[PDB]
Amino acid sequence: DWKKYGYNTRALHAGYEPPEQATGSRAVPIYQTTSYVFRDSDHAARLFALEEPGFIYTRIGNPTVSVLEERIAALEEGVGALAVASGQAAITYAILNIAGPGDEIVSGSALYGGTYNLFRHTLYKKSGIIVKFVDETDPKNIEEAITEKTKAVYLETIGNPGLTVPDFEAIAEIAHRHGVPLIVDNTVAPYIFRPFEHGADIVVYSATKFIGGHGTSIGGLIVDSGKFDWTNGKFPELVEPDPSYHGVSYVETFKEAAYIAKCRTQLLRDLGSCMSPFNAFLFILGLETLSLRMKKHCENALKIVEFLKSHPAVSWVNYPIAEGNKTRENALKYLKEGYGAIVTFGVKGGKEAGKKFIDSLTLISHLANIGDARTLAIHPASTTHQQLTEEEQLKTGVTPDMIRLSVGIEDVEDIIADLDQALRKSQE
Amino acid sequence: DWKKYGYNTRALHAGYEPPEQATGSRAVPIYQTTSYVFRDSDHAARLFALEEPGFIYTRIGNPTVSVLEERIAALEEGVGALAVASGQAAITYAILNIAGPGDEIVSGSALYGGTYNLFRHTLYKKSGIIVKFVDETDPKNIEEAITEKTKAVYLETIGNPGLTVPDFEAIAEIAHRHGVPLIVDNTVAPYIFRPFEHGADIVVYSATKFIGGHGTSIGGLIVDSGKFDWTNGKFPELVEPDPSYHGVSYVETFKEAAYIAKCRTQLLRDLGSCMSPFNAFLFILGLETLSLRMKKHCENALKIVEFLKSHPAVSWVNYPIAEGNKTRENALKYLKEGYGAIVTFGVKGGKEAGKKFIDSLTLISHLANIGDARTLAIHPASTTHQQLTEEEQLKTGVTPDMIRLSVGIEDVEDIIADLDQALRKSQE
Amino acid sequence: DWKKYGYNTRALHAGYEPPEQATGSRAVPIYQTTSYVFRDSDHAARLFALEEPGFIYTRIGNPTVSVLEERIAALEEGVGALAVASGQAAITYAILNIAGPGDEIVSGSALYGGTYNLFRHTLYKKSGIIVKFVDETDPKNIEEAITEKTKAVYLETIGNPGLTVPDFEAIAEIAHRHGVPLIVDNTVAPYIFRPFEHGADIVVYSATKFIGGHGTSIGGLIVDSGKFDWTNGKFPELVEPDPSYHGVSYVETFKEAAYIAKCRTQLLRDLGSCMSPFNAFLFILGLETLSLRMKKHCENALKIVEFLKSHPAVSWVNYPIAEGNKTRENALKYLKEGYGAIVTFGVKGGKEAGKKFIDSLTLISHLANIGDARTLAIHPASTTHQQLTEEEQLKTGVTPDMIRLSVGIEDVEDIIADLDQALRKSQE
Amino acid sequence: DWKKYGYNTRALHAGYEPPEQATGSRAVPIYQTTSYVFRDSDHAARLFALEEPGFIYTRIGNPTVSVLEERIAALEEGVGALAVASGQAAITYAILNIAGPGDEIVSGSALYGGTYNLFRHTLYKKSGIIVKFVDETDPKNIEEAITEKTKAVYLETIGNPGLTVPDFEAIAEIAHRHGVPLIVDNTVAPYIFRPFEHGADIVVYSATKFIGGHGTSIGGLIVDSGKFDWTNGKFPELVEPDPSYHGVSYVETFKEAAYIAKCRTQLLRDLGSCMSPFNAFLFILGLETLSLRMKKHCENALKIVEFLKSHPAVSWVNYPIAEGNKTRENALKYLKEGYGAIVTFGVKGGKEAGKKFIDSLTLISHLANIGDARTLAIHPASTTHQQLTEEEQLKTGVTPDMIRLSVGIEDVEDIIADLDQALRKSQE
Ligand SMILES: C=C/C(=N\Cc1c(COP(=O)(O)O)cnc(C)c1O)C(=O)O
Ligand SMILES: C=C/C(=N\Cc1c(COP(=O)(O)O)cnc(C)c1O)C(=O)O
Ligand SMILES: C=C/C(=N\Cc1c(COP(=O)(O)O)cnc(C)c1O)C(=O)O
Ligand SMILES: Cc1ncc(COP(=O)(O)O)c(C=O)c1O
Ligand SMILES: [Mg+2]
Ligand code: NA
Repeated sequence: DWKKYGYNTRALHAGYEPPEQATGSRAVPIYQTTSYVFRDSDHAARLFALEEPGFIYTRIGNPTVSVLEERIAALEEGVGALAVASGQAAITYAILNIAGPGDEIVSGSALYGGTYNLFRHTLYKKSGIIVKFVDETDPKNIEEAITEKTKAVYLETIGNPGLTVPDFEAIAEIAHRHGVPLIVDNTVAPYIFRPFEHGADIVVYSATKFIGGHGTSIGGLIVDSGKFDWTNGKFPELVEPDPSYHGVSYVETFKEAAYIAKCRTQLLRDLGSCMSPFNAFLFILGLETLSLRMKKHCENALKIVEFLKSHPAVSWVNYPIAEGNKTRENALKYLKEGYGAIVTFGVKGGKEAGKKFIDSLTLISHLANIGDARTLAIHPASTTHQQLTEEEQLKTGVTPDMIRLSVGIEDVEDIIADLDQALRKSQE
Repeated sequence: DWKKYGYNTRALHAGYEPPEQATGSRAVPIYQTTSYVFRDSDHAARLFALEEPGFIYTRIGNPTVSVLEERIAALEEGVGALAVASGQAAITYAILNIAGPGDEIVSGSALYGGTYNLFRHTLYKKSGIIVKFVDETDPKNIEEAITEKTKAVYLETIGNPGLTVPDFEAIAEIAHRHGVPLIVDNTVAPYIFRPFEHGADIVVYSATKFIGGHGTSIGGLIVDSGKFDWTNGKFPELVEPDPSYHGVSYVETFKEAAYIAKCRTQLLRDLGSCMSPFNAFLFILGLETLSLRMKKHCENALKIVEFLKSHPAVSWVNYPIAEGNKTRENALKYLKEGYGAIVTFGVKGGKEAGKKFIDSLTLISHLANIGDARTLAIHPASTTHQQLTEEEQLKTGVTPDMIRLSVGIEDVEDIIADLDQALRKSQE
Repeated sequence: DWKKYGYNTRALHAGYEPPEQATGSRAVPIYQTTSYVFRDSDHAARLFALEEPGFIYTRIGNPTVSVLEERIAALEEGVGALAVASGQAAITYAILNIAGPGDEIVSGSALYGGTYNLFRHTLYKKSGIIVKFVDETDPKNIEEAITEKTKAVYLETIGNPGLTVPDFEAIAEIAHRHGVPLIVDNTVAPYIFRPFEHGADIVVYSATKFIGGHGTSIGGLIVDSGKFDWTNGKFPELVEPDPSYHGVSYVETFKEAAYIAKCRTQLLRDLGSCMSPFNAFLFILGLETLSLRMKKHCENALKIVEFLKSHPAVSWVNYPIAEGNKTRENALKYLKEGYGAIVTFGVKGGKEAGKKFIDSLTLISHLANIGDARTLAIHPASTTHQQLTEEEQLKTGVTPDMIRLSVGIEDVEDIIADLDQALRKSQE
Repeated sequence: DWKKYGYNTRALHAGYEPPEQATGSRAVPIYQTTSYVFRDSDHAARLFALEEPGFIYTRIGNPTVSVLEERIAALEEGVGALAVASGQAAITYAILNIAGPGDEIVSGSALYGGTYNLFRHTLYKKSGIIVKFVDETDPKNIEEAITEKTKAVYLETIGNPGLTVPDFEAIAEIAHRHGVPLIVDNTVAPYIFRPFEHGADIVVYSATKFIGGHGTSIGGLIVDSGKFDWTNGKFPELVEPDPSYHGVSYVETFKEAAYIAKCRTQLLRDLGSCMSPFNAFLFILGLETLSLRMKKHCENALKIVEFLKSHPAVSWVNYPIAEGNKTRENALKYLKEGYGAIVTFGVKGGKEAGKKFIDSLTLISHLANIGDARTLAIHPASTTHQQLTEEEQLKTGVTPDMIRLSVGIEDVEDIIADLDQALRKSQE
């Protein structure tokens, strides 16, 4: 449960030791409730005033959700975590907790298409936040984009689907020198990469993906390392008395957990992007097998890459350590326990033959998701990144002929068998 | 399912006739999935490009949630509905869909404390929206607050816990004359009041409360009447080509459902406050008995009021048709099928004896919720409205001595008995 | 929770007051767990030895399931209840708990088709129990069938679908004088009839039906009145030391609850017909509206009967108080709060026109169930009672032309409207 | 999905390819319904008469449960499977399908205590079946116990907790030569052992254990290999016309699936030990990681065995391949992919020091279960096998000082640490 225990021990125990005291239930109960009876009038007031911890209302906190949050925090070795309705909500909250109208964010370009559209369109239109996209393959572009309005630097661990890996430590040094935190979306690399150990201050997850692992539940997570000093004047909301809580100071009351505390008391309570206790239950079950699944995902993915490189129908193949990958060196440096499950390739004939490939699949699933146990395929340019212009797609690494694979944990020969027949048919 | 069928028939059938065609399941299945397999590449492209309706990803839409959405729409006689993670998210989305940084909102003052804090602080700090609180008990106050930056007028059906009822028709005329829609929070009066029949253009619900009815699940709903013309120049996002969808015009493509459509394609997709399919399943079950429960709720409330008015320990009692209610006339006009389940009262001895009353309850539950099947009690000044200053509390109708009851559907004799013993103990 | 509180108060509170002590969750949590951590080695031993109550293993007992059991017991005013996988399982356990190879059961003939087949075939072939079916419309037939091997007398409250009602008190007098308990399947009449107030010793329910009320979940319940003396020598398994529990005597240890206690420690533990915690959660929600739904069911049923009596397409109509019903007097005597939701009728043209009626329904659902909120229809001779010979069907009240309705809680005008169009098509 | 695909591919796809056709949901929906709308009167009649397959009623079959059933059958390469409420119910149904009053079963003695109690007491008292327990470590004991009343031979793969492994092939030869099937309880060895490849005809599982893998859900499975000829005269119920289905012959109508078909149409339909769709949903998720979890379970168990053998506090250690194990040879021959997760040992000081060991655990959970992801410990003599006499306990391999471990998938260092500290305290 603590930092002394192994990763798999934590994934099975952290946040729920001892078990619930009334009945001793070994599994995390599904507290499908909105409300909780208070001990007395004074207890209720202390709870609402942030003077005592406890459960008040499922929008703000819930015992099932708390187990997931505390377990994620222990696995990331952070000071606390917060679960929200979706990955999008986690990214939105992570930004909104330290940024507002007029503020800026410096973001990498290897982004999931929904993150780009949020940064490029929705956050500007609705929150007045101005995101400056840069080529994070060169840390200098991060440095040169930072202004006095920048509030954070944002990166994806392995670009979806660019498959580029930024130089985390070099970029973190730059962000901290300018007094801003580094935010890392570790959606595609839980367990196999520890962002906090390489300069990241905040980590967000799409729990929907590898953390859940079974494609059953939408969810998002925010994890606070507690390592960042919020008192440099650039984040007064975390320092100054909060009028909505009659003067509470997050840095004073919550100390290293100031950031993740305000995500709950401010953003979750008012904006209301809360996770269902049922979804949290399913995410907890997913965590219990994460390390086993990631190892298989990455073992199979490497074999898929080798198969695609030698197939006559395949124009090109990309993977974080591919010979042609611009950031191959970073991947070798930072990814010591697998290079991810996402594999991209192009089929001879361009976009048109790719569609024949997708339409010929008999086992691989054509759908919008990643990090399911099943192997998945999709054409990002018309789907996950459809919202972006042709040039914006190129900036994220999406080409008109790109096929995106999420290599699952089937027996790899059956994955390869389905790929081969579909590729041969694609050349007809 | 259609407008020809009764309320209860619709509450049992609308949105799910015929049953799911693969197996014929009479109950609404729980589609606890993230993703859906596409027929082919062209099908996937048409879905993502908004050219054909269908299911893409549970963050954006889901078959279980769709049944809830369509059934609520049928019960409200709207053109469409959208389910979100919570009542707060529904309110946030309802505003953000037609308002942004610099824009203004005219809002009533009888607000749930979380709505007030959202309007007063969070929407300002995070979205730059300026909410103008007014005394909605006199329609003139609405008119005089509207400027050329106003995007909507916002009201609660029966103030939580002010118990004031605004003049819906009069305010709707004012909002429409200035070319802005009326948004009505009908959380506390589903079935028993139809805002669309009295000038409202958008309705939001905390489904958490009476719609669910059993205190199991957090949820929110947005209902679009389809009656409002968005083309007067004040809502360009609904008319002009959307850059994020390569030129789609919401009024052109979706006609009467433009508003609720952008709620989904923009706000739900990017901000990510999605509802769980499991929660929607439970809300659907609640709707099937809603009319029966509301009738019982309101019948018990009338008797509880009579009992409290005659008790020696009770300083005052409020209810929408109480003689002393400032908006008694509006309540008599608009509330023809029950005056709600919420009852407020003061105990001799002020705040101190009130706290003893709460602490002496043995059957009524001391918790934060309304619209549960069980009878509930709380002290709003220190709980639901703690975030507000003393003067803001008075503006919402919360007094330091106020006890709020949510009268449940127990046998009324047992409710009265628990009140009586606790009221007598409060005088010791 | 106690006998002092009203039925609806109990339906909202009994078995879960106070709420679960660890978190105070107002809703009954879903303890989807198999196992429970024991305090110590000695605690575990005392639990397994039946020396102390507690939770051991979900096959045997579960906190969510316990609330349902304790709540059902409070509504029936019994000493205890047991939840099982299905109504069939409840009936199977009720019999096997006091009968074995060579023993006899005296049963009425107005039986659900699955109960008849269990009694006539499966319990004989698999347990050696010999069921003696009699015409329970005359209590004398019960008396004359009892032998020294008889272990119980079994009845349905309102025959499904014979719609006959036995003389409960007269039959109870007969059974008790012969030293055997009366078992009553109250599936179709919860709340509206209390068998314990009219001589019944044990009650079973298909929780699937009206108790759930929404057609989501299969479940069964066994309720023990505690009124029957098991020491007359005809039930030594309930008196003698149990070798499997090292000498425990159920009457000595469990006193009035000896019968329901062995159902759990013996039949549930070894035969394993356990209910899921999730299902119990849903039945608990159903109980909270049971009285409201049953009243509506019965109000609508009376109106449907009158409509069918006047329709030109209808050959005949039956209801417990119909002029031609053999047990109209029993129905008038015992059913003081509604006569049930089941209605049977025949259409001119016999069996062939009946099929045309069923196939012409557009709102009433053609499926196998009763006591759903929706109105249902089926042809028992080919479905629920298909397993029975022609003569056995007649003994249960099923005729070749019989259509069975389960009148739901839609607005009655929509039910009648759908009936009318479908009956007219049946005559074409 | 078919026999050509690997085990893990089948574990991810079999039974749900293609996805449900109405919405294409990639995850298996939770069909939490009781009933299904029929196409027409003739369709309903054909279903109930067993003339066409389809869904009728969740007690008998359900689309979510069917996916679990078909996936288990595909993993076992059997002709079909049936899901029931519990492992106990699976064992009960497997026996009752081919046995009745007066019949005999030849069973091994290395049994779970609940199976022993079912065989020794409940099946005798309630079904008149006479189980003859033998020492299955010598196949001759099976041969010499068979009479003309024998209907099956029953074995556990790895005795719980005897840890003995029978000679499956030798016993299967004896059973088949005498014209009776071999039934194998493979609860503790899914994936790692394939009973059908070694003479077994029927396999039963407690899905509760490793198949679920997370201690969330009670469930049982019956798997039919389809290999056994039921027409040798010893099983007339599977050949002769069935009176309850108006002459249907299971061998004639269902061919290789005769046995598993009658389990459903007779035993499940009438005795009613049905599984919840929600539980089945969770079992499907568990299967997706089964091969991963089983490998880790067995790797850790081998290391735990090594650690216990060298600890000064440990009197003895048992494991399927332990030097002192009577069936070490059988274990080496049949178990080529892991020797299970269950490990037993005794502590110096006998029963008294063992209790101190159990009471000193801080990470390993003291509860009644096996095959959870967490490491578990219990004292079988006072818990799982308490119902057995001292002599019966020894015959199953349970000694007064035996501690049973279910080694989970934590990091093995943390498991050893908790064992070590607890063993040291046991010597004080
Ligand atoms: C404890 C919550 C209470 N009320 C919540 C509420 C909300 C928020 O909805 P949720 O986010 O909680 O789902 C929106 N609108 C109205 C009118 C409300 O009363 C209450 O009992 O005072
Ligand atoms: C679909 C089955 C029907 N009825 C079931 C039933 C049962 C069995 O209970 P379950 O196992 O199905 O839960 C027991 N007793 C009575 C009175 C019943 O009507 C029906 O629609 O006619
Ligand atoms: C407490 C239960 C335990 N075991 C149960 C079990 C069963 C019964 O299955 P269920 O009814 O519990 O699902 C059948 N077969 C075997 C081999 C078993 O080990 C245990 O902890 O040893
Ligand atoms: C890398 C990454 N970040 C964020 C998201 C958004 O996740 P969610 O679907 O849970 O909102 C996704 C979804 O594709 C993703 O892949
Ligand atoms: Mg700078
Ligand atoms: Na003792």
